[PDB]
Amino acid sequence: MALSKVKLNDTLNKDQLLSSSKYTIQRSTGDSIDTPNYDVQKHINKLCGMLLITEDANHKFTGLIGMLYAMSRLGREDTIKILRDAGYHVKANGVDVTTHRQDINGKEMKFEVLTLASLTTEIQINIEIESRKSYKKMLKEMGEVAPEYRHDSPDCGMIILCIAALVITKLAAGDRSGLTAVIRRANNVLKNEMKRYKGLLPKDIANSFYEVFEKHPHFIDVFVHFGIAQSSTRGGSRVEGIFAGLFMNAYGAGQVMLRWGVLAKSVKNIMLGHASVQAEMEQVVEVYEYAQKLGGEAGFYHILNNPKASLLSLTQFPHFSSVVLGNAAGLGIMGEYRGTPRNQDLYDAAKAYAEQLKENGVINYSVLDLTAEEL
Amino acid sequence: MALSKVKLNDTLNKDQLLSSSKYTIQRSTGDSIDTPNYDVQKHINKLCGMLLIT
Amino acid sequence: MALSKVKLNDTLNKDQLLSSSKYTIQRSTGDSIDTPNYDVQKHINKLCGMLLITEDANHKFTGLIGMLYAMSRLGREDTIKILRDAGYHVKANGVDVTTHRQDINGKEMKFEVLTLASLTTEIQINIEIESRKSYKKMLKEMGEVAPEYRHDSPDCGMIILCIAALVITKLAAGDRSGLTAVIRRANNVLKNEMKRYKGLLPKDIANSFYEVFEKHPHFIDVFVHFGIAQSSTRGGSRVEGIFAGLFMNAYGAGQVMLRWGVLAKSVKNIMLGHASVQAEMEQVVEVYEYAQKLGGEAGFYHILNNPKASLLSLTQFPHFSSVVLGNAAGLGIMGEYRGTPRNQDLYDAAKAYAEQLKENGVINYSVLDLTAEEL
RNA sequence: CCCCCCCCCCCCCCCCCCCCCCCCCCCCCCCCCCCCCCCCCCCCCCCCCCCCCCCCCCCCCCCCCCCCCC
Repeated sequence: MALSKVKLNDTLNKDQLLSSSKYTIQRSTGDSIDTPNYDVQKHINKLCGMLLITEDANHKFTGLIGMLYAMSRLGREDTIKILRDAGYHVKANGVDVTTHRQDINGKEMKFEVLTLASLTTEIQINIEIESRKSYKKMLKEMGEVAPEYRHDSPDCGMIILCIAALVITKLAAGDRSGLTAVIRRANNVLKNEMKRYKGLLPKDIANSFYEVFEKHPHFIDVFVHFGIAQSSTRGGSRVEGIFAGLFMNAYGAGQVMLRWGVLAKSVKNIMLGHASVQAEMEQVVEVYEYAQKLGGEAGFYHILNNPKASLLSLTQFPHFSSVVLGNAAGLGIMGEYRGTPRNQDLYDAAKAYAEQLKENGVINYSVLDLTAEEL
Repeated sequence: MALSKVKLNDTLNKDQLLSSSKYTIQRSTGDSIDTPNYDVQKHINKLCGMLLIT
Repeated sequence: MALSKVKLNDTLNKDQLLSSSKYTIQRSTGDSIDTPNYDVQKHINKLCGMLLITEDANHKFTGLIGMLYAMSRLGREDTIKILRDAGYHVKANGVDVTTHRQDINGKEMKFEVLTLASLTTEIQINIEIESRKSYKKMLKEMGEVAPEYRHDSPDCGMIILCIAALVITKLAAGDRSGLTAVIRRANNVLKNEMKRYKGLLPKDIANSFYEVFEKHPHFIDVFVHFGIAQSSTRGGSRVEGIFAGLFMNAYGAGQVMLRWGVLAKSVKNIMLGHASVQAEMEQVVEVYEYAQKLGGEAGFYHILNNPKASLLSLTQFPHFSSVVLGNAAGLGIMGEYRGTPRNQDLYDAAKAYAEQLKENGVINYSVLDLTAEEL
């Protein structure tokens, strides 16, 4: 009645404030950005392949090249549009294919290159030279190169962007610490591809992507939205199916704590009954309902650095955090998770009860009814 | 009442995200694709038969 | 029935009055104000860096320069618009980049400067000279300067505005008394940045900002709204994520008393039952509901000096104030808080009961039900 | 007057899938009887009868409000 009516909604208040700014900032990204159009797309995918067939390839530029493929999928107009939507001033840089004439080994040669701010028509021909070497050597070994082994395969563009997706997976912690998790998965999920391409080195590309995301942080946006627009797709090659599968493992990065909450609720961990956890409840519901109201776009809040993401934190509730993290310890899902309970006693109690829960599965007969049962 | 109300819909959330992309990709299939019209149809069916009697 | 129907709503009445003025005041801010546009933004961020690489830099002008960065983000038109919305007459001052020619050390040199009312093209070149010194010295020490160490890093603008945000955090008390709290946090939260920049002195900038807010109090508005518009953002660098995180710690400054109320309610502190606290209840609900109705924009009322902020005070209720402040004492969250209970007996009673509450966590089983439990 | 505390967040694991299988099959038109309907008696009506009728203006006292604290 009298005091139980006094409360303050802070989580939703804060959203409401950020949501309703009457003014906007705009960032100046850099001097140029290349916006490759649909028409260059095949050529980029071709350049991607060249790196994949090259054994022990230099993967310095693979991060950046991948982003170029993603942008040539989105297309010149759509790509600019997502940059302006994120808020950055864009010096758009049109991308044309031109032929270059240079004497490699004395003899003069032609090359297919792109006019790129970010990539010298030098370091380009160098990938094409290096590829040809790993290719004539490949031709010698098997006699004739199969289509799945060449740089033509329509998958090459997407294959590269696969480990890119995996990078997004672990970009939650902010540092390079995912890298060993990234290689580990790339090996099981992508093992088939690694067999067709000697240049598919997980460690090296994953680093080249981490590199391009840390350095140019606006790309992380572009990629996330490309990834969405590619997952919106109606059909596609098994590799685009893999891409989307992985990309979607990254929905909800940083909010692990949240799902583990739903879990603690689902298993009916007893430590949720505790008085000092019951005290937080009112607010913890606020936030869960906030996540609900936010919907889909919410999962990617931690990966892009969307300010509003702080709001989803369950950290602000130490007692609940502790029983939820405990529950997830006792069920053996946490670790090597570097989260720390703020309440050691509760964590221990919840871990304890949770370990006991997996022991005894009691059958519940009031979920499904039957008018005659002999047993 | 209190905890049994806390949940997160993830399956439907995810759909809702993919469904509502504001941008789109477009793939470059190959150099050509043949799009035979209605008017060639009988001839194609004929070519099909040829393989079936052989 | 008869007397229990007589009441007067004063809190909501007062709001309703202020909300519905039919006339308006307009203040004359000063002779000029510079409104840098989007197009100068990179240059300002560059000038910011110069101060951050300079070891033992003079941070007198850093307060004002920070505000210039924020205003070049908002953009010339948006910035003016928020000034007129706050109500101040604006002598808008357009900002152009021009080259200056001056002989430093005998030899003649070029400089990139801005035409600024608030900043002499003298004191500008002086930051650029000082930076170059700390830079060639830096070049000597490590041989080659990494990108995270230069004045180019896109973060420099925002990094500076970070301690600015922290200043807003503690601007609740009105005086310089936050300053030691400001340095303390800047050191843990920003420790990584302080490693990349020898010119990131928390004490010195924080003072330079306090300075520019006390002196030109209209900027405090501009900054708050920039801060909102930057937190509205969709994505961003880890540093813009930090910025927003801190900025939002300042939502609800001055209304600490209010949240501690919700707390006293949440823990069911017994002293809320007391007769003389029950007597205030009717009004205390009025105010809590007022805060609810006000919503998001309400949190920043104390930081800007929004008159309407007096209304949120729980001071006008001594008995409730005292049990709420007591509760927060007994739970060890207050201190070194300089709030005084107006009722010593109630404060002591509530502190007492509150200390006893953390002792015994009694498990409540009627929140979650189960059709069969053996234990 | 009001205000005055502490405080970024974040950190795990992980694609997915994989079986079997066309369908269908019976029987069979429907209907068929009886039978127009109706038929009586019967205008309606009728009396008595204007309404109204008293008394009556109304009003009349005392009184500005307000004052603390913050």
